[PDB]
Amino acid sequence: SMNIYLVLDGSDSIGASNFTGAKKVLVNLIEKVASYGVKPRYGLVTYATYPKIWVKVSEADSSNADWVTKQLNEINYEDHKLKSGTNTKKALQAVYSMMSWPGWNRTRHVIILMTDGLHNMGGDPITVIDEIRDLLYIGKDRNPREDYLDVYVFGVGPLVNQVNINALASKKDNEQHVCKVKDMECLEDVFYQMIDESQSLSLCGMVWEHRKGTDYHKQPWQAKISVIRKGHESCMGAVVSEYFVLTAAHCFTVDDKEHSIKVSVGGEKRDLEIEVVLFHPNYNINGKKEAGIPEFYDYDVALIKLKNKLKYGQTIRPICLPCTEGTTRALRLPPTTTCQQQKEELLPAQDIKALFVSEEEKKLTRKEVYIKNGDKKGSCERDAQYAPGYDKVKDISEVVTPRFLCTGGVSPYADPNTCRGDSGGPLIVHKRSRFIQVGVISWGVVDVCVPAHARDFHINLFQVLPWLKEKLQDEDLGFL
Ligand SMILES: *P(=O)(OC(C)C)OC(C)C
Ligand SMILES: [Mg+2]
Ligand code: NA
Ligand code: NA
Ligand code: NA
Ligand code: NA
Ligand code: NA
Ligand code: NA
Repeated sequence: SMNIYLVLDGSDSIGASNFTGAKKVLVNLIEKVASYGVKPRYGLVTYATYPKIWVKVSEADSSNADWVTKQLNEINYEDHKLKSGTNTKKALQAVYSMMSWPGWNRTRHVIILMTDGLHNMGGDPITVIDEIRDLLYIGKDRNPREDYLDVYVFGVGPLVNQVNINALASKKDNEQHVCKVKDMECLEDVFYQMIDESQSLSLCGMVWEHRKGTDYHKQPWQAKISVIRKGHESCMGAVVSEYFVLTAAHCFTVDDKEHSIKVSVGGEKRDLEIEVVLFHPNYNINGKKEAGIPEFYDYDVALIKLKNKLKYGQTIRPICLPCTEGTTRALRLPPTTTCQQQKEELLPAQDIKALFVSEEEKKLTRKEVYIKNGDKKGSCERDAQYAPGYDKVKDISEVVTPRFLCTGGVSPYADPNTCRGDSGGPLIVHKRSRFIQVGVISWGVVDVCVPAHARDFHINLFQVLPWLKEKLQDEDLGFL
């Protein structure tokens, strides 16, 4: 159990712009905390001469991040009256009241005060902190229970009194509880002191975003694949579970032997050994030559089962898959959500903002593109005609089957195009600070490694769910 008390100074010394800026920090915090699957009870207070309580931890809705965010958004600087005064002592007493009891010992408390440190009214605020610690029985039995309280102070503005701010903040070894708001490094650090990573390792679509993170931290699901032959092939893939990596079928051949295939994840020097490669039963690169289709990429998906079971860390995590319980929670949706609903949410009828990862000279970069899934779709699909060996395809809708997603082009924006090596990589949708794989990079219209018809086609994972559900039925992924 965890309660987070947002206390924001709204007196004269703060000002409209910075008061707004302060809310932003709080809005981002609420958002980042929620993305970790954590649901604390929130307290929202503003203050000047007196405090104004906008949210109390006891309200049922206090634990609904969307609601609390809404409230915080509706707060207007001018809403708080009597700005001539600043009584931080009182503001803290309003927090006290929320903790006051007219399983208490198992609830953690985090106070986040945003002020410039200049209280010109009331007594010394430290008093209330003392009262609070007393109330929570902290620092009594040398069982201290120091872990149950955290007082963070975010100094707002240019004219801050560092002494007072330092005075109220918690004082814990190896930790920082004071941060100037303009300092983003400090604010970033606070977050990781507040939330326990360990509790979110089993979460799909998670990313450690800290500034010190590497390429593997930023793309934890990313898996590089090598095939030694003839020419050596290179492909990307995604970790979907501790035993499986999802990729493109055309990256292999029934002639490639298990041992000639190696997988690399998490920025590790070593390579991994696979047990077997599972191609989608319907994949047949030669099944449409007669219809004028040399290479046929319908159902171009494959699941590589590793010999050894992976362990999730900050450099190795699974990505979320369509229509699973992981995606529902990642999307913060009720347990009654359907596959169809997830689809309407992840893939709406329009230009969908998505991304894919590409290796650019040792470094992994994110390539933002748009999925033409609206009235601009059909147009994107037709461009397939300009593809090598497709100039005589009877009906083009025969190559661009109902399994493909279409990206690339000049509108709505100049999308970048996949390069040789990206095949098999995940086509992702970023929502609620989480990452959802909606496709598998399959093939492109043009080799741009540009023309308005340089398009890229991906396998819509929604169109192969029966297969995924079947092959991953034991990976504890909870498909719907
Ligand atoms: P993929 O790596 O990349 C295309 C989709 C551009 O293609 C095979 C030849 C590896
Ligand atoms: Mg003031
Ligand atoms: Na709401
Ligand atoms: Na003690
Ligand atoms: Na950990
Ligand atoms: Na480490
Ligand atoms: Na669920
Ligand atoms: Na669909």
